[PDB]
Amino acid sequence: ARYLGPKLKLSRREGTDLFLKSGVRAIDTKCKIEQAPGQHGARKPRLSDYGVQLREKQKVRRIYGVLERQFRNYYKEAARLKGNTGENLLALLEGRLDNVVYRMGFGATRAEARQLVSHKAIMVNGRVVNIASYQVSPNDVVSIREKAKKQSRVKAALELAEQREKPTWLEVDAGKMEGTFKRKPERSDLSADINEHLIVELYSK
Amino acid sequence: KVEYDLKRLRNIGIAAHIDAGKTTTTERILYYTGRIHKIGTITAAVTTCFWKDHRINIIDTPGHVDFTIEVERSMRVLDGAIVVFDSSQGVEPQSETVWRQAEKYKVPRIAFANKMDKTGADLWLVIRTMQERLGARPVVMQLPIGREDTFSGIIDVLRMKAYTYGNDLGTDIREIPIPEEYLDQAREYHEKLVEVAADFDENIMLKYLEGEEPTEEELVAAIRKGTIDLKITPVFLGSALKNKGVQLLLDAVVDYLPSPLDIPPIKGTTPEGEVVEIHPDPNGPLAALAFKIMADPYVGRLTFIRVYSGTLTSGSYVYNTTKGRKERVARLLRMHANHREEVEELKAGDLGAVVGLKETITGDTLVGEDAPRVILESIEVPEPVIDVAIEPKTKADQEKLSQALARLAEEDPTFRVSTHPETGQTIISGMGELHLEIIVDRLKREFKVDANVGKPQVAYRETITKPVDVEGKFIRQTGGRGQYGHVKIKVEPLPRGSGFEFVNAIVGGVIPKEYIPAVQKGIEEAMQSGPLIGFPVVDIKVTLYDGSYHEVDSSEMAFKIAGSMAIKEAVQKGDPVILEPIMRVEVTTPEEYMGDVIGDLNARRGQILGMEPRGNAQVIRAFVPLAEMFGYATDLRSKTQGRGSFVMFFDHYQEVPKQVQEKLIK
Amino acid sequence: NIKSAKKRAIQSEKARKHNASRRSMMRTFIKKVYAAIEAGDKAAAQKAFNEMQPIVDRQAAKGLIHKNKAARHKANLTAQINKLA
RNA sequence: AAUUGAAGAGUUUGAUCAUGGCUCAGAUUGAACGCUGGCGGCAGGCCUAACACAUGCAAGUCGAACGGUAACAGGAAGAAGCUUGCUUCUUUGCUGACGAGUGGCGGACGGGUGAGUAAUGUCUGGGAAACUGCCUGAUGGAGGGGGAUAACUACUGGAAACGGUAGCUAAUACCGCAUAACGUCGCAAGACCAAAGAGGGGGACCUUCGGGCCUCUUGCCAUCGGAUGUGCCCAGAUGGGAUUAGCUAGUAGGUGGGGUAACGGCUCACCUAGGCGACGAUCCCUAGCUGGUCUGAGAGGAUGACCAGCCACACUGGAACUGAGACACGGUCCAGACUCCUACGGGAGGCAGCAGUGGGGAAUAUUGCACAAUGGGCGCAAGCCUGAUGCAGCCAUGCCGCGUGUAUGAAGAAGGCCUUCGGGUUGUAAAGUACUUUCAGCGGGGAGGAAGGGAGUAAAGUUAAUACCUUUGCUCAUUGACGUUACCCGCAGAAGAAGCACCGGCUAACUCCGUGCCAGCAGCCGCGGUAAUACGGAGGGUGCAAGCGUUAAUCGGAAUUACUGGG
Repeated sequence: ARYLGPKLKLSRREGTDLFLKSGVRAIDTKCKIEQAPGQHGARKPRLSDYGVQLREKQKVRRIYGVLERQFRNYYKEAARLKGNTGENLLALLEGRLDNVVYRMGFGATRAEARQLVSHKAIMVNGRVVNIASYQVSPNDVVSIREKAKKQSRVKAALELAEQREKPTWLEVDAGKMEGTFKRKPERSDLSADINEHLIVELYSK
Repeated sequence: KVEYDLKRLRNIGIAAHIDAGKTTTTERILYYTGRIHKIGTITAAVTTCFWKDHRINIIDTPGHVDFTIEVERSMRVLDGAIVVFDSSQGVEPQSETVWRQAEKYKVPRIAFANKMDKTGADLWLVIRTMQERLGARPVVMQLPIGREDTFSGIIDVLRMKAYTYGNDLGTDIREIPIPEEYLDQAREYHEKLVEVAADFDENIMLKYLEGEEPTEEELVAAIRKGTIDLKITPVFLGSALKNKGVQLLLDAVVDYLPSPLDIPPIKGTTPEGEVVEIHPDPNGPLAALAFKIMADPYVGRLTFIRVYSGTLTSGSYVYNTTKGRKERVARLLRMHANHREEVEELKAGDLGAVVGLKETITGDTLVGEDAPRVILESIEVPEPVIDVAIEPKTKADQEKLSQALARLAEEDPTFRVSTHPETGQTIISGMGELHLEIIVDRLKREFKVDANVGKPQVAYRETITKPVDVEGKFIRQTGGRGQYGHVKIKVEPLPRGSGFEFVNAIVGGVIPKEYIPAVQKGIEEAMQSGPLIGFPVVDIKVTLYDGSYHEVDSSEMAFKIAGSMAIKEAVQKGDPVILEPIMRVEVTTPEEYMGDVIGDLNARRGQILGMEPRGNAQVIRAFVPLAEMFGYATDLRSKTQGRGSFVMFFDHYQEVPKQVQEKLIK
Repeated sequence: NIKSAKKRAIQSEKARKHNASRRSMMRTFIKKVYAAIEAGDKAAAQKAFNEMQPIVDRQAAKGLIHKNKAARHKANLTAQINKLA
């Protein structure tokens, strides 16, 4: 139940980059971005509050590599909790182990960070964890297992991570490859071009 | 604690033409092999019995009676066979069949002369036939003391010992030496036996000419190594009713009857596609075939199976590739001639029944639950020979009948159900009179359905003799959608087997371009209900050479009618003729019966075509009307006492003898 | 029905047949009583009342007619004698 | 901190507003079907025929109540298998034990079912006239007699299931008699009722060497309470119909007897003439009730599978017996329907227990392992029994996680689809190249569910007492079905793992070709009669994903039964 297919071909559609070739070069181009997410590629997408109001969450979903089910529950979650309900849905995503590993630097792409967690190449407070879903909490201590450490991938991984805007709410290492999870990401940090009362309106009607 | 040497397995079938002694012979075998008594119904398909350190599996059921198929099914699974013969029936015309259909598969067998006590019971007379009819190389293995009413003891040449029977209850027997006279008669037959056994063991050949006697052990080896190759057939004897020659026939079993090992491996196919032998090793993949389902009141569905490779295990999981299904075998079971022995496993070459499984119907291939999802062969092709008309009375029964086959077609795929593609009524494919007959009891009884049972109808055809030409007018001018169509055609008969040909014979265009399609769909159409009885008026060429029209009134449709009128009448006018179906048939028969065979066919509105010999038989080709061709099986098998078989194909349609013209006006 | 405690059956037979008797005998006596009253025979009653009492109470603490039955009985019966006796 | 949450669209007209139906987008499911399908975790699994049922299992247990020996183990005066310590039979019940029999306790629980039942029901809340095994507190009893019986022996009828005579015998079986109050009866005075012994261990002493005796446990009877259970009354709520408006004779009330564990027309004689009913009786149809559950913003609507409470039923109708308890789910008698056996005379049985069969149906799974865990029965105990229960098997049925790779790759390959032939697109997609290896596969490692019981000891309880018994430690060897357990460690190679629907509008997604009111689509509006974004194929795309659809169905949208909230 992972997406699996042509990663880039997605960003094209959402009209952004979601960092799915995240890998190396960037601001795509060298890909084919934009004016043809299909064959009537040119064609203007004029559309519905429904079409726009979808594309937002649909896109977000794509960003984190979540599937509509888990996602719904995230939303119902956001709902269940106190706080701006879109904001919560965002945190809920941000606490994803997988998220919190690309966000450390350990992983080149989120889609890869996860590749590691599945393979128990990762620990929290001393227990190997290996479910991407795993919700991380303030004061946790995510890290690479010693075995399979400073390896191939994780190298450039931690690397280009620095060139990234670089988070805040996590202290990371590199020698260690250990990483604190320090607090729960504010609406303020991470964001701008992402519109929650849309992907709430959605599940709201 | 091996208890399974394999080389101790005897899987045998009792075949032979009806009357015989098959059934009776079996219950008997199942009394000796298990009378035990030591200081301490063919109840389901196959049964196990022990005879001197040897397990025997029997499947008596043959019957021959028209429909064999079953006989030829067990035959494939099992390895050995006794072809019981009725000693008495001497001018025996049906001793045959049975066998000529055995080597037909490739399996070894010994012969038994059963009623050696009933009048006319002449042993030789059989052999004077077993080489005269089928023509094999049987080997006298015994000589009876007291032909028929004077049935006392018997003698085994190979072992030159004499036994006797003081009664017929099967108790007071004994091995009493040769009674004065006789003796001499033996020798010679015991020499030829050894002389026969010579064509196998060179050792039993020299020692012959040198003056030494082959060892009672190397002698057996010859006979045995000789039968198993389908070269010889050891003949024995004894009144099975009087319990005589049975306990000796049983030895005859092991001594000459093949073991699951002496037999040639089953071929199967991988999921990829490639033949491959299936080795009788109780440690290779699990490969077993099924062959008989049965509903047990106590344990439910039972699926008797013949293992070939690996080994099925009680409380495991199997997999049927045939119907891609994961069956869960829970309990294994072996049928003892009187109780339910619950064992724990069947190793390759062994036979019994599993309990569980739901999707496993006949001929299913069960492998391990990971083994190469392979499928054996099994391909048997016994089609039908006799069918009937079955019209389920009021639509009510038409249903009870649907369910009828919905369960009866699984409990016996030796038939076929078909809805005549031309007239509702459904056909019931059988394999001989009796067959369909006894279905007619169960399908009507244990299904309470009560329909009709007459004969099929015949797919007739209409056409004409003389070519005609008539007007096709329509016009309806009153005030608006005028409806104006009209055409003239050229109708002309074509050779019986011509088809449908129209002719766009319009000059400048008196009949617009756009309307011709429709004037054809009209003619083409009308030809549906004939002018005589209402059948597909066919075998003609049509020519549209004229017809006018109107600027506003005409219609695509208005023309389809006009043309459907020109035709609806040219056929009425050109003198119609009720054509009918002619078949191609080929009766395979010994020119012995031939004489009348051809006759009967002539007196069937048919006309003969030839007979180019085949094998020992001879084939006859010719045409016939499907009407005067019904229930031919039980008519061919009449002029041939069974030695007759036929095929059938369609060919053409042809006029009815006029006398049959006004006949059909029904 | 085959199930060890077919016995249970035969047990309650012996049982019934026993209580049957007593119970009977007991009624028999209490009947002797209302008879007396029912006629007017003050003393004969009392007498037969005395006779039944011990048998009542007894058969009760024995079990087969526990407690308040006797009560009720010796009760109303009593009430009856000093009704018109 | 703890119900804080309410969205509309399409379609009447040439156009409009309104009214008004119809239709869709959401959630939900004990589902089914079509296509497709990798793993696991947890739940679910006959909704129809309360249809019929082969077989096996689902209730036993105590020898510390009893006469006992038939089985298998042992021993034994004494006889022997002898191969002069290894030991075999006559027996002998001598004890460890145990078939059959008596007795005791349990078979009124557990488990199944929804057929009946619109009130001997359920929920909510009060009440009084009651009984209550096993557990429990209090106080007394526990004296002394008797006659039976099964088992068994003889003889005997039966095919069998099961009897028939006559013996003989035991107890915690039965019955007397004594005893008798804080019991019952009675204002009182009086009167009246009960019972069972059994084991363990013991110095002196000793006797009919079995024991009396001493002591300890456990049982037996009685009344009073406790607790649990149960019966019982009352008012309120508890579906539809008036195209059912009248109902009722034990009927409503009284009295008196009788009745029950108890109040009571519960039953009867008698008197009264009442009693119910538009606040809906009666009649007819339907239904187990609840906690809950789905839906909704809520109010409502719909519902009452699994889990838990109550009720009801046990092939159908009827009935009592035994008992603390039943009018009994593997009890009894009758009647009925029905099947089985039979030697023909006569007999046996009821899966709505677990599994399984047939039948019905769109549909619903194994004749599994285990008493190791909790729990129930009997027992002092150990034990035995337990289809309760714990588990495993089957099915994508649901929910929940996981995987099916991760990077990198360009003038952007070929092929395919479009193309105004410039190219476009599929497309970082592929391939190439690095890197990872969870999960399936292999092989090792390896938790917890295990508390207790068993002996050894140490005491402290009692007691004549250090024996024995109760608790307490102490020590020692041990008790899982699951089970190749969870979890961990390695081995190899991307290796074994993607599919379904949609793309005219509602509605996210479009072009080409085929077709020519045909073939066909279609939830509504409506597509199709030669350039079809609607049919069918392809390319492309959109949505979902080991699922996707489709059908079925409840609520929602529906302010469209409008209390909230309309006319």
